[PDB]
Amino acid sequence: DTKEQRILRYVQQNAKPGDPQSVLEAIDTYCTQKEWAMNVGDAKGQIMDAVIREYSPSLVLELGAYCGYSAVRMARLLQPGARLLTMEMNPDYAAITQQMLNFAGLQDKVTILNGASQDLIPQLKKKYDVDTLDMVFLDHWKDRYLPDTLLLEKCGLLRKGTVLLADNVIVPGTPDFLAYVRGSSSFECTHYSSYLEYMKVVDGLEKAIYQGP
Ligand SMILES: O=C(CCN1CCN(c2cccc(C(F)(F)F)c2)CC1)c1cc(O)c(O)c([N+](=O)[O-])c1
Ligand SMILES: C[S@@+](CC[C@H](N)C(=O)[O-])C[C@H]1O[C@@H](n2cnc3c(N)ncnc32)[C@H](O)[C@@H]1O
Ligand SMILES: [Mg+2]
Repeated sequence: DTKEQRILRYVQQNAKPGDPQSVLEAIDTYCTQKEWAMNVGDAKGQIMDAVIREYSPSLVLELGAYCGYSAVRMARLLQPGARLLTMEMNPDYAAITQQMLNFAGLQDKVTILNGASQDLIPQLKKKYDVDTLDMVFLDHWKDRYLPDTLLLEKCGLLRKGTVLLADNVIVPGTPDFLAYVRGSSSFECTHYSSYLEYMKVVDGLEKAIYQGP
């Protein structure tokens, strides 16, 4: 079997069904004591929680689901009627994420889009009845952060006030994206210093609020 399968099994045998909180703790425990995995983690996760609470978004778009850690993290805090759409190109990971959401009992709030962000973003308004996004969580391959941000803007998916939250702006780093948003008058950026998931290495999240053209 695979690492992702082992994590899922760990959650089923250790977490409490329908309890998003126990699911998160089960995953963090497994990754802290058995195998490192690219989940955003609890340190950065707590910062995410605080940002979600402040903005209370109704429509959130996540780029990069993996095993569903951050999706469960964000969805558990969404207000009734809110929706979370998450894109995952690896069909194997998308399957795990779906199972993770089901076990957490958050399957009704989340919709998994299986495909590459560059191919799916142009189809959001048409196929998923999306006007504009309240918040976007960037956490897929780092070289896609800038091009996908430009794609979201081109397709008119961003509006004044849309919050973009990006992971790993320090480690592994996202050079072009970070330079672009911090230098553009279209974005108001704030940096939250934290730590790389399951490690003492310093990393951080960048919050970039779209101001419009
Ligand atoms: O950190 C990485 C990748 C970087 N990598 C260096 C090695 N390191 C690690 C493990 C055990 C042990 C040791 C060592 F033995 F060196 F100590 C090192 C694991 C991590 C990372 C993090 C993310 O949040 C992402 O979204 C993301 N994406 O999307 O690609 C990538
Ligand atoms: C770090 S993992 C996401 C982990 C998740 N954010 C969490 O906090 O647990 C990044 C995911 O990006 C996804 N992937 C990479 N590039 C993608 C793209 N352009 N569109 C969709 N999925 C992509 C990968 O398949 C990978 O599972
Ligand atoms: Mg990450």
